[PDB]
Amino acid sequence: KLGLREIRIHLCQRSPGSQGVRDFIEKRYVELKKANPDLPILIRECSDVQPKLWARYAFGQEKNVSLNNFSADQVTRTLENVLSGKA
Amino acid sequence: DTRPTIRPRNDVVHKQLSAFGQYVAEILPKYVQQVQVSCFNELEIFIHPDGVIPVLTFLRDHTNAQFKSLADLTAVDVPTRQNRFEIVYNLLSLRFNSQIRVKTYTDELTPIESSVTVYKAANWYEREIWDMFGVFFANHPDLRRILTGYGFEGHPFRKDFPLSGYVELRYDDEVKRVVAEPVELAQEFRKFDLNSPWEAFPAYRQPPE
Amino acid sequence: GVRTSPTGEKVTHTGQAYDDGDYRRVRFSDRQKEVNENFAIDLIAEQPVSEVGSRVISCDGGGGALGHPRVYINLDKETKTGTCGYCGLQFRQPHH
Amino acid sequence: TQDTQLIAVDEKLDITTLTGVPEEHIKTRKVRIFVPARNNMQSGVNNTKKWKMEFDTRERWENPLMGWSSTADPLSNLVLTFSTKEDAVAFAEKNGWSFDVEERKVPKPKSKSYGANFSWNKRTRVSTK
Amino acid sequence: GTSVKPIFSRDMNEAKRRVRELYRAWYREVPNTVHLFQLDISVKQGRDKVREMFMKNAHVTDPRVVDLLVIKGKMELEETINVWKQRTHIMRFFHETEAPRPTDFLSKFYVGHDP
Amino acid sequence: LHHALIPHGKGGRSSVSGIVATVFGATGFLGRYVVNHLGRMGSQVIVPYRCEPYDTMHLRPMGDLGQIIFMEWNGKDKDSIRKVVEHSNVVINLVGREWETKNFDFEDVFVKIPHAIAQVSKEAGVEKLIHISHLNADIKSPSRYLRSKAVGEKEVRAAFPEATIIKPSDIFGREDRFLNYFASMRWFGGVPLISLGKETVKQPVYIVDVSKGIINAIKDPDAKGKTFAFVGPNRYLLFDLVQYIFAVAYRPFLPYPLPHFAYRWVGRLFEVSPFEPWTTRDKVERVHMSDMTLPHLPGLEDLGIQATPLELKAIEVLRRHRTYRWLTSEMEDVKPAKTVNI
Amino acid sequence: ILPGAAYTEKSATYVNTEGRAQQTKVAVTPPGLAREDWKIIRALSEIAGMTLPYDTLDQVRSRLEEVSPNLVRYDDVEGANYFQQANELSKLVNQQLLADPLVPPQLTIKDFYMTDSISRASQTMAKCVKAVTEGIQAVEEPSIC
Ligand SMILES: NC(=O)C1=CN([C@@H]2O[C@H](COP(=O)(O)OP(=O)(O)OC[C@H]3O[C@@H](n4cnc5c(N)ncnc54)[C@H](OP(=O)(O)O)[C@@H]3O)[C@@H](O)[C@H]2O)C=CC1
Ligand SMILES: [Zn+2]
Repeated sequence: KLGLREIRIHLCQRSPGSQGVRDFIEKRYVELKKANPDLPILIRECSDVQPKLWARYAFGQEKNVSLNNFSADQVTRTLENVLSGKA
Repeated sequence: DTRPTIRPRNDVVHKQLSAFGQYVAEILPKYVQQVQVSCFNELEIFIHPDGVIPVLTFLRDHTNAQFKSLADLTAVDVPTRQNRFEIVYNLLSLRFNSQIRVKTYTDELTPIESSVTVYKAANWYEREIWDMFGVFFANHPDLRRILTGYGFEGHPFRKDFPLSGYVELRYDDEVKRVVAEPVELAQEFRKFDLNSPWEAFPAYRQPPE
Repeated sequence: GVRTSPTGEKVTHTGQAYDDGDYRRVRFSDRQKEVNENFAIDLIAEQPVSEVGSRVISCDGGGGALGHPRVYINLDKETKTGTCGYCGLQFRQPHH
Repeated sequence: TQDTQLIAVDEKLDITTLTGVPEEHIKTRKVRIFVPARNNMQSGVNNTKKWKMEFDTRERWENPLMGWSSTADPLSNLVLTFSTKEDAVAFAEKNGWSFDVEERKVPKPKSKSYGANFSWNKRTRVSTK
Repeated sequence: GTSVKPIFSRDMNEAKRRVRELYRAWYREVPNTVHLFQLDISVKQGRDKVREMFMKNAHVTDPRVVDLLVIKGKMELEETINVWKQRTHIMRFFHETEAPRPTDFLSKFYVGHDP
Repeated sequence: LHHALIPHGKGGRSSVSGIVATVFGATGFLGRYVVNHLGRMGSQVIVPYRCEPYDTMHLRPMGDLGQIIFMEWNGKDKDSIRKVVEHSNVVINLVGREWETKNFDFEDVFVKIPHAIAQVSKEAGVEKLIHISHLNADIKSPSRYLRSKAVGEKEVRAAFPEATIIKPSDIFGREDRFLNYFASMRWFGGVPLISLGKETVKQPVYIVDVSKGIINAIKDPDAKGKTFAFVGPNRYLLFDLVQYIFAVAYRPFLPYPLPHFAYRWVGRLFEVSPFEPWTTRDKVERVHMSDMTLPHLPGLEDLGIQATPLELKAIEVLRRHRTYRWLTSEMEDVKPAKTVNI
Repeated sequence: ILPGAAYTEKSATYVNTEGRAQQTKVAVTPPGLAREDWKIIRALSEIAGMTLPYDTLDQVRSRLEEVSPNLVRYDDVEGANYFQQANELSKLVNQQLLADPLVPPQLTIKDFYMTDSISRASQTMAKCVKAVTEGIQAVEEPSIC
């Protein structure tokens, strides 16, 4: 089983490479959380880190979609792509 | 005397040593980098490693130096420097009743022209330097371990070599032969950090960086 | 004095005594467990409490240079006695 | 500025194979580069001016005999001193040792005024002297 | 900075050259050394132990370093040839008396806090 | 485990192994090796001895200070056995004698003494008792050595249920009285193999393999109650085995055939010696008897060990017996003898 | 019961309430047969079949970086943000207050001492709570050196 357990977003605070995800999170993150209140979206940020997405699936599986330099629309389109499959 | 405890200081020897220090510095400016006379009237000459042979030859053969006895040849391992090893020569002049110090520098992987040609006394001193520290010397006749046991690993006097060593010895009855095992001290060497956190000598106060 | 342990072994003044289940006891068999009998903890108690009519005293353990370094004890608290740290001899002000 | 058959030796210095250290004590040891803090009991600072190199501690059991603190790790009492972090951090991997480095803690300058002890308004006025 | 004068070899090619005949000088006398020192071990395990010692020093990629082991091995050959090392010194290479230290993480966790 | 018995260290001399051995009869062939293997790991071995303290001197430099403790014990005394095993984790039995002393016969030293050791150990409260008996232990074999051993192991099993019993086939080593015994027979003219030794089949086992087998049994948790059988990897016919001994020793070979009853007589003749006898009648029977294969009993390999062939460790024993003409010969000069299928 | 390692017996990674993630160092090895906490779990996973990837302290620290990159940035406060987004989410749902006054668990000194397992097992700490509870007369020793 690969049902969605948690989504981890690692973004840099000021790096232009992680600028796009910052544009996403101020606007669209709240609406995403209202859609999946049970889903633990993790936004553990850092400094000088390549903006990446970790998606923990059931039975201990983790995908490593990397949203480097992705714009806010790109970040959102990656998100619904990951959670499009309920399993 | 007003200084019954302070060791008396000689200025005439200081002037003579200082004058000779300038003399050697002008003679071979190709290797002599810096020269200093310590407070207790001892002269040190800082040469470049390539000048190991020419400088020693001049001190051995010049009519005004005649330093014809290598007292000892040792090195001080200072890891904080780029060239950790610091080879030191000590020569004595019988004719002029004086001693000189000639010191070079060397990293781990660099060979030094063996002074066996100039001072045949250096021959055995060279083996000790290589054995204790690992400094290889080119053109040495019989460069090999002198003090450490046969098949010894590492160089003991290096500051990064533990005092107790890596291997101890024991007679193993199963093989009926003395064998080597990893070290296991019955009581570990209790290191003592006994450096007072208060400045000792303001004269040698290194300026801040 | 010396107190014997329940396992049957003399207890040192430090309170050391091997447990019944302790394997490190076979050494003592066919030998004797060295222990001193003059327990300094006890012997110091028998020393009488000296009484001096002065606020402070100087104790050197007797013998001058053969004793401990000279210390000065403040015999002001009438509740208890002042004991030299080095040797343990007590002192007391007689009703001040 | 020295023509002594000079060749390009770009690759990093790897003297580890010559120091004679066994294989175990060359990877599984994590050295620490740090400026020792002043002994808080004292107030002098002459022991916090040189970078120190030390190896992580290991097992220290008790002898079946009187019971000293035995050990089996030779790299237990080895402490090295370096005058600059760069020299210290360079000596680690040159000898081939995994390291972690802690930056020097400089006591920040604090403005102290004696007149503040007796302040007309500020609560810094002391009640005893 | 990137350039420093060499020991014996100017690059890896001649440094590797000085390794080969050192291995040659180490291959030939192993049966002679075994005969000389009354080795319990046969000739065969002598030859690959020379091979294995030469093998473990393979990651070296520096001409100055390779010269240092090359000359150090030469002394080791010299010490062995003129009976300077006895049986105990020779048997030191064969780590016999010490028990094999297991390599799996589970065994290390069972025996002690060794990382 | 006790608070002072938790293992510590890295297996060296100063490391605390955590086993308090009580190796009985350690002043002997296997006793020397088992103490050494216990000595390396740092185990407080309580070695009892009845011989001269001088004969135990070689035992002293095998353990850290305070580890090897020497105690005086007597076979026919419960108090002595109790004194030595009162504080112990494991008790190792190694008492044995290839001949019958005036004060000690095979009955005394292979049944009576093991009975007292096993019975007292259980009363003391030890954990494991490792008892050793011959592989050829049998109740009906004429050799009283094998007959006594079979009775003793059954009795020890009754007194101490979870007592590991070791059944080595035949040890060979520096002082084995097995390879040395055959090599020493050059003095007596030729070698008088019984029936030319064409029927006896032996499976000698290296002494070091047995020693590590005992140590592995101590640390193993499944050794409780098992009955092991220690045998070498190969299996040799007697005539070819003696061929390998004399070829490795480079000594002349004279295969004298000698009748069994006559051999029993010369064994009687050599028995008369008050000192250490060269050979007894029981010894003659033993070398004449074969080593039966017992696959049901767990083998040496089950104790995480690999057996060592005799042809690999042969020069160790027979280098001494070689004269100056062959004192420097290599190991592979003599190839292994015939290997009957195991 | 599985004996673990104390904070003075392991090279751990603790994060303070301000976000700084600092690390401790092995002052002395754990007593007896007690082992390090992470090695216990990793060894347990290997026995159970589902062996974990990391096998060394660097490996698990690297894994710690993957889960949260700010757990490796030692002695560095990684400033968070997006307070407004957290505020907007808290506007969702409605939980009402209660009349119980805000009483901290520790009001005086006596209950500051006896908090955690190490403190509870301590002997010198028991004298302190004994001292503050009753008067001075219950705490005194012939203290000279
Ligand atoms: N091939 C073999 O020989 C095999 C032997 N075994 C068993 O191994 C054990 C030891 O063999 P090994 O070491 O070669 O024998 P050794 O004769 O070399 O040594 C025997 C040991 O037992 C002691 N001992 C014997 N009889 C007495 C006695 N009556 N009272 C006190 N101590 C006594 C001896 O003391 P001291 O030295 O003072 O005489 C010595 O310590 C024996 O039980 C033997 O049967 C098992 C399998 C194979
Ligand atoms: Zn006093």
